[PDB]
Amino acid sequence: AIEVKLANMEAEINTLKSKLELTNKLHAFSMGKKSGKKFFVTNHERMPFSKVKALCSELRGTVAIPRNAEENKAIQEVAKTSAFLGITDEVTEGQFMYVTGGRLTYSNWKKDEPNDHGSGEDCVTIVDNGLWNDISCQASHTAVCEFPA
Amino acid sequence: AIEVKLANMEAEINTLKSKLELTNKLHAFSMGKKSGKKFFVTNHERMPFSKVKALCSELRGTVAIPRNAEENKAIQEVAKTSAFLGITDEVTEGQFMYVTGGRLTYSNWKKDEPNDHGSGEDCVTIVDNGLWNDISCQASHTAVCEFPA
Amino acid sequence: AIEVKLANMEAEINTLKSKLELTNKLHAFSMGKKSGKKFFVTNHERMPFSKVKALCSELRGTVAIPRNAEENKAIQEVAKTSAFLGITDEVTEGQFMYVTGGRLTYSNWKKDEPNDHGSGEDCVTIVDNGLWNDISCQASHTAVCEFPA
Ligand SMILES: [Ho]
Ligand SMILES: [Ho]
Ligand SMILES: [Ho]
Repeated sequence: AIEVKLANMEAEINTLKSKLELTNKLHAFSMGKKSGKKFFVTNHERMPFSKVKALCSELRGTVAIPRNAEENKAIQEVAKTSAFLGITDEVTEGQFMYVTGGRLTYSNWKKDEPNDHGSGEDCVTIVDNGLWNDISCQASHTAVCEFPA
Repeated sequence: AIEVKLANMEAEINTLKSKLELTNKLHAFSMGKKSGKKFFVTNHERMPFSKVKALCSELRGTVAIPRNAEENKAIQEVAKTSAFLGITDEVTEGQFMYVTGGRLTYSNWKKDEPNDHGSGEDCVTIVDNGLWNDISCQASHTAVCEFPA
Repeated sequence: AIEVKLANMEAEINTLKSKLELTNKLHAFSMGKKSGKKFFVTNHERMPFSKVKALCSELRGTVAIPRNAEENKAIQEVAKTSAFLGITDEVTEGQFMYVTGGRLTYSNWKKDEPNDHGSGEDCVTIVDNGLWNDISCQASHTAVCEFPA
């Protein structure tokens, strides 16, 4: 009778775990997650970069960062407007790094990797046409978070 | 007479430097360091991840991190029980990084790189069988430090 | 008359932008910047590493770091004396990392990558002959900053 309940409750807990796993899978699917690929989500709210970082962190994802043409288009389609990307040149001007670390392996600048020569535009936004431009991290742009494949 | 002592004391200092260098070499050998390879050491104490990091840092090493099968086995043999590895997904859930930076180049997960979907298991322990599993950084596991080749 | 001034002032602002762009280009040229390559600059002042980092950061550059023989020689020629490089082993003894992150891809040590075994020499200086040696970050050496290609 003692271990009986513990057994029923343990199995009970397992069924809840299974239900939640499905809920998460279906949610991701509904959010447009492509099989075996990272996906992007937005609440369409515009805010300063620091807030975007905090929000994506709270959701256990990270600020969206395109690493190839496919992802650049995907983020573009989700944002629908100017949105911050997870890259900055806050530390070394003209040398953008992912917020999670490292030099860019892919980019889509309007021209070349931008050195602002002192004006302080250290964040990056992707515009309606998919191109990237440096901008002030204090400006308010659309928050787009990414989640793992 | 003036430079005479300075000369004798300087040479004296050099002999001590040489003795200590040998002491360090012999110690490493006794600790199981393989020729030209990094080595792992433990005091068999179990503690939270933050404490393991602080301790390995104090010893001027770092938390053990396997980068290939050989090292995974080596750490396993030294720990003899569950031990923390120098990798976490504290920052980006499901995307483990070395505490010293960078994405994993080698792993030995029970299944796939674990996304805890919110339960907060952001550290990693290697178990008796060599497999890796995410776990709470607050849990107490064996402290294993690594030193350079 | 209303938009007339705004137009003249906007164009006015554009001419100033163009003038400043040329000033910056000519300055870089005069500072010895080679076509399409990063360049190094110094004020010949000797100071602790923390101050060098702060100063290069204020100039929106970063502490000089040679990534190949060419750059090693270039920095050497600019410094003319012992100077700090943008690399340290403050975190993991014997494993030097760029201050901007990552393991070394090029080095020119007097011998091998130095493990100080506890004496705390965690910074790096390039000497008159181009060779590298670990040294105390508290010592005062020549400040050399680098700017992007
Ligand atoms: Ho920037
Ligand atoms: Ho995690
Ligand atoms: Ho060091």
